[PDB]
Amino acid sequence: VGAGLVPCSESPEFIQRAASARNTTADPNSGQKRFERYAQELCGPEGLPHLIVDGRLNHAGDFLIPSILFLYIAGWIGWVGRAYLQEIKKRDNTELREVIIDVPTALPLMLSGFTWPLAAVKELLSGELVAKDDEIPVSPR
Amino acid sequence: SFEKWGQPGHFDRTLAKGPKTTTWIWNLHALAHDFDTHTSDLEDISRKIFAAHFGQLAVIFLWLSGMEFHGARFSNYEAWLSDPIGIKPSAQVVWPIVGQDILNADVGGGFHGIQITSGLFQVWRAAGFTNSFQLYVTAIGGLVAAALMLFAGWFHYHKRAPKLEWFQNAESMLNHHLAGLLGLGCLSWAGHQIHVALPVNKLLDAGVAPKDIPLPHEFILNNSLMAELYPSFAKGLTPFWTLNWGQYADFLTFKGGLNPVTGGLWLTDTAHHHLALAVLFIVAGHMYRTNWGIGHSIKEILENHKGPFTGDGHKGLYENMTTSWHAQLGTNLAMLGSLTIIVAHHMYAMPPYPYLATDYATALSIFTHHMWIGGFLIVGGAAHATIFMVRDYDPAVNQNNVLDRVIRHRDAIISHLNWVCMFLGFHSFGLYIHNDTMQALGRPQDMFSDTAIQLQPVFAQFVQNIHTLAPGSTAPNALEPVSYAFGGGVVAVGGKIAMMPIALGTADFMIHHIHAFQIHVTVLILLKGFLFARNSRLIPDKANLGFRFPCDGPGRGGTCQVSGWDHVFLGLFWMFNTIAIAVYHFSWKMQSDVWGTIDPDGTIAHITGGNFAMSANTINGWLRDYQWAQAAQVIQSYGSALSAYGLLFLGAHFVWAFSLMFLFSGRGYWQELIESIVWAHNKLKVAPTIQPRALSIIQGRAVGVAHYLLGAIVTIWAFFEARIISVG
Amino acid sequence: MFLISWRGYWQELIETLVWAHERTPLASLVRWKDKPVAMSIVQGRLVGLAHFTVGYVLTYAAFVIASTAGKF
Amino acid sequence: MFSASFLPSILVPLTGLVFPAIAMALLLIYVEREDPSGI
Amino acid sequence: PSRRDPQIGNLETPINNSSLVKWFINNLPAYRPGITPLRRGLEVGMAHGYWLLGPFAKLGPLRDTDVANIAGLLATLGMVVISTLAVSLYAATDPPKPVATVTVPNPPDTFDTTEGWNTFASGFLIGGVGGAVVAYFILANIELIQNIFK
Amino acid sequence: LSGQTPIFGGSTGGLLTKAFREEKYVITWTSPKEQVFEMPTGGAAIMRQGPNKLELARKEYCIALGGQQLRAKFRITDYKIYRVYPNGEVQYLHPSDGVFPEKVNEGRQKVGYVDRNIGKNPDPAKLKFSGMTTYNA
Amino acid sequence: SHSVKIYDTCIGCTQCVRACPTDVLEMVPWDGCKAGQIAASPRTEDCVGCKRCETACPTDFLSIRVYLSNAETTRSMGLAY
Ligand SMILES: CC1=C(/C=C/C(C)=C/C=C/C(C)=C/C=C/C=C(C)/C=C/C=C(C)/C=C/C2=C(C)CCCC2(C)C)C(C)(C)CCC1
Ligand SMILES: CC1=C(C/C=C(/C)CCC[C@H](C)CCC[C@H](C)CCCC(C)C)C(=O)c2ccccc2C1=O
Ligand code: SF4
Ligand code: SF4
Repeated sequence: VGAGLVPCSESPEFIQRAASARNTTADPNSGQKRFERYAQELCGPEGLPHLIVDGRLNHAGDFLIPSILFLYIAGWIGWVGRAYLQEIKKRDNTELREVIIDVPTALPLMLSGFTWPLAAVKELLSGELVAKDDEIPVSPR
Repeated sequence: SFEKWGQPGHFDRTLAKGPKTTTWIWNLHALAHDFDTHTSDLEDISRKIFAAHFGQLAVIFLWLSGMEFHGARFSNYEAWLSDPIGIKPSAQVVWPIVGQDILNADVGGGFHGIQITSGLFQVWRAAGFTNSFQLYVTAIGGLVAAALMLFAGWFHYHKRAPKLEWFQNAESMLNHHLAGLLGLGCLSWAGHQIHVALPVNKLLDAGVAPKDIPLPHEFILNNSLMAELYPSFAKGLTPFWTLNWGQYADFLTFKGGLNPVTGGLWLTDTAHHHLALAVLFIVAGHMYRTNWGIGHSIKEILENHKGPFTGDGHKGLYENMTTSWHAQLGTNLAMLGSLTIIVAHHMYAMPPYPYLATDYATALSIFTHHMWIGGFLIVGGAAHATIFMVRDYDPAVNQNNVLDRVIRHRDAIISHLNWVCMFLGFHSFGLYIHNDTMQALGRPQDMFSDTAIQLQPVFAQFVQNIHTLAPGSTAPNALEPVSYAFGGGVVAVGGKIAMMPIALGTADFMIHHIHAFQIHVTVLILLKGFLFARNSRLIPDKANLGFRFPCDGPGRGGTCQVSGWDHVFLGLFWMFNTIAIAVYHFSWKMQSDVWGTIDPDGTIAHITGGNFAMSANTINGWLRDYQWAQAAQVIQSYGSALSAYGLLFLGAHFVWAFSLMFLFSGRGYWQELIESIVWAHNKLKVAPTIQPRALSIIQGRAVGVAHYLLGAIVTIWAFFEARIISVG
Repeated sequence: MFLISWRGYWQELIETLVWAHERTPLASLVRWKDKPVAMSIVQGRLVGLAHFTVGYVLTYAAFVIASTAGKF
Repeated sequence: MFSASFLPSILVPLTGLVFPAIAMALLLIYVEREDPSGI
Repeated sequence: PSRRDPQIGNLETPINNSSLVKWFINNLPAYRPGITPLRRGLEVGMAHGYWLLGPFAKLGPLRDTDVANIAGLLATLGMVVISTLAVSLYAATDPPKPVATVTVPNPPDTFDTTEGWNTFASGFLIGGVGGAVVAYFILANIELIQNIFK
Repeated sequence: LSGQTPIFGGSTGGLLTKAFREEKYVITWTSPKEQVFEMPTGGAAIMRQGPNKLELARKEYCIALGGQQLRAKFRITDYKIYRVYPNGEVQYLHPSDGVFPEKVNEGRQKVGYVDRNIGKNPDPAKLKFSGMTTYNA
Repeated sequence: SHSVKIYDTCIGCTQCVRACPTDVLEMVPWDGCKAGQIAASPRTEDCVGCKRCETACPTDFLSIRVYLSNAETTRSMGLAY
């Protein structure tokens, strides 16, 4: 947290901005409150805070858990999409329904993405995620 | 009765089966309307056109009534009523959430929102609008009429549809429309004017208690107040029964000029105008032959006009004008376009509404809007002319006619045309850059303005002059000149100019000449595609093959871009240039020596200071002395309450470069990249069944030109919008 | 200009423009060293690219040296 | 000027104009030569 | 009614086959018979060198200086020289398809040959110089009309 | 051959100096009916009875008329085409198969051949410092 | 002019011979498949480079190809002037 960066608590220009900090929304405490919420980080001569990313508990949670949340949701959406696609093909109405979504079937697949990570891990160990270099017949060259 | 929509491709037999690849999507949005490409029958076509017209009218009514309603509940009209100067109209109040809260366009009286520029209140300063409830009723009427005529379209298509001979009575068409539509509507509007408009206009001279001013019902049968003014308007004295019209000199007069108490002209002139037009084209539209065995046999008129150079004249032209549709489409589009641009080129010297020349924001917005639409659609008129040429013609009914007589000697025409274009082009631009070099070369005596080598457009000066002293002799029963840019006195109000005479010195010459230059080359491209549409000196199968196709292989070297709509591509690029520099010229002059402020001596202190006589002669000056002013605030024009609208000019450049990306590149490259990504996806078992395929080269060209135009026009409107906000 | 327009349009008008010399008098004396035709495709691409690159080179150099010698 | 002579006054035009002239003239008459000799 | 066939790429418009114009074009020194190529060169030089000195005489960068007459003279001198150079080298490389495109009802003349072109260029040079000096003499005494003052 | 032409006033897309000094193409056929029709050099005309002499500068226009115009519309299939030298000769390019069949004969022209699979095609490595291309086997 | 290239995959539908407007093809007698007459190029000298022919070839990896040469002339370039 070095590099010549003053704490946002005691950076004079920080509170100087905080004084007439333009309260954005329809509540008078909007601006001031957020500046109060910006005492944990450490400002600089620009008067605005920089973010440190190291796992260092000074700013660890301020970047780690959002990353993990994104991984959660991206895994969910990718998993349910792939599962839906795999399911459609066992109907022999393939491209008919490619544009007409079968809602009574599209729902439970979406609702059943609860345990995507570890299940995916299983498909990794079972090897249920990849087809074989030559079995996949998509010809290169 | 809802079992029918979700059966796509209902109109085409080919794409109705199924979406093999993504291509099936694209054509879905491409052939949804050209139902001439569906059968050979015509009654169906006509019925579809009727219903589509009704739908367009319905959306018209909807949007106008909704805009009213916004004007009634969220617009500072009735406060801006009492003061049209110290208040700037607005609408579309900002919604108070994160992101749009600082954008409160406060225009006095605490009314926040969005400071609009479309001058509807100006109409609402002539229509005499007091309370918003009547306006509420107006919107209700508009929307119910919309729904009504939409239902009418449904009925006239699904229950009782018209027959086929109902089409080609152009005679009754012209008669009914010309007379009944135009004359009756115009005379009805004039009657509304005289009854209500000028009365409340009178009543808007000194603060005469607007809402307290009576309602029209207090004047339907109450002639007392109607007898206050205009003694002849007791009832009317009805001297028309006695054929005497001298009594009516009260309201139905002829002034012809600026009325410095209204910000516009004298409305009585407009009323008598509308009267005269009404009866004039009523008796006009009573011309052609119809069901009473009396009139012109119009297909014989064109038979008569022939002669030595004519060949056989205008023989055989109606099969074209009625059997085919694209013909009519193209010609009417061209005419409308021209008409619209003259309208634009017209209503900045004769403002027909109250508070127009005194309101320096709505003027150029309206002007440029209409001007852009004009060209933007006349090119389409020419395109439909070409599509007629490829779709509809006849070798039999077109023997030696004035039509065929050009398609036989096209080469001479177009060669001489190219000659003219080259001549004018460098004769103007190379002259310009010559003077550029001279100024950069310490040889200033070789410049071309008044202070140097001479040239003066005497013709415009003399025509303006002979226009200056028109009244008295040419116009005895006329009081003032038609305008004040030709001649007369500098008419104004406050410290704010309304109209002064315009000066044409040296810089006018090359500007008008390059205008003509670009128009010439535009005609060149378009007419070239027109004539060389069916057969070229190398491609004798064009019409035998179509008019929308990319190329004909690398024969004869290259042949890519040999269709016609690529000709109109190049043409639309060129017309973009034309209209862009045209609006540049107009804005700069009418902000340089026409508009500014005024002192008690009538001293017009213009905005810029007459910069054409100083810099509008060399290129480097043209960038300096125009866009320095046109942007020096947009950089900082953001950052407060009535500034926060960070404009998407910074944003439009991106779409422009993204545009030009599509132009310079082929497609096989993208196809191969697509195939590689497909390989990867197939390796991870996510291969999309519908196999993606890259765009077709014509599709890519179209999206490129579309994005190009969009970015450019967005950029420029952002420019002068913020520029007027800096002064208005 | 060189990049956008392609060689399916710059040949039709060369036809009619050859048509001129054949039929005007007092100048039909001279004739052709060699029969002129439109450019080629690859050559068109090449010349367009050359123009683009030369246009890009000059302005930036002028800007940089002028700025450096005018601001220090 | 300096210690050299007039030379920089007039030695550009011939290199600027006439040498290009003969260059292109000779070149053009070269690109039309007969067979099988050529200079 | 075309010249020989109505399907040929030519037209009988009354500007390229009017009796006035054909008489006016036939008797020009480029076509009028009964003369030598020498005289042709002489006359063309006379005409052109007689008019091709004004266009820069009072128009050159020395427009209003007290010398510009002889300046324009030297200019048009060099001009006619380089023009003769051009036509001479054209003759030097002349004989692919040793003809001229014919549209006048008759062939123009035997003027269509290399050495003919060379002699023509010589006569052009002479006549051009001559027209130059004679125009310079007409223009020399600005008072050419002031002595007449008519 | 024939000495008569369809009804056509005139135009500007006729012949040039290349035509009467390098080559002319000629096409004839039998149209015992006179019907208006189109031509590739701009404009229209109307055929004549029996023999019909149409003379032109290029070849593709005759092909287009014979294929797309004559037998595709008016069912005339005996149009012959010839090439005319500058010095005045008369050549014979066609009928090169008599009946315009494009597939019939008892024996044909036996000029070269290549029946070779493309997967086994030579590379710029094996054919070097020669003047030929992948055409060899 | 340019060079033409023939193969064995000619099924014999003969859509190319009806597509080339330049008279550079003919079906010479063959024996191998049901075709019995395979397309070939006897009159290359009038090749144009339009290559509308293989676009009319339905065979997988269309049976005809055209190697676009470099010895062009007034005929191969196709000028009316
Ligand atoms: C331009 C424009 C516009 C506007 C438009 C307009 C403004 C229109 C007008 C229109 C009109 C203005 C119309 C009106 C009409 C009317 C009429 C057509 C009338 C008729 C009448 C009649 C028919 C009568 C009847 C009767 C009666 C009533 C009584 C008894 C007797 C009788 C029967 C005679 C808009 C914005 C949209 C868009 C953009 C552009
Ligand atoms: C990008 C590009 C392609 C790529 C081809 C395609 C089809 C790219 C299109 C990608 C999709 C269709 C764009 C979708 C745009 C949407 C904003 C994406 C939203 C999708 C999610 C929201 C679901 C070409 O094929 C091509 C061909 C010829 C000249 C230029 C080009 C060219 O520039
Ligand atoms: S190349 Fe095509 S058209 Fe020709 S014979 Fe073979 S399959 Fe038929
Ligand atoms: S380009 Fe194709 S169709 Fe034309 S001649 Fe050559 S091979 Fe035949």
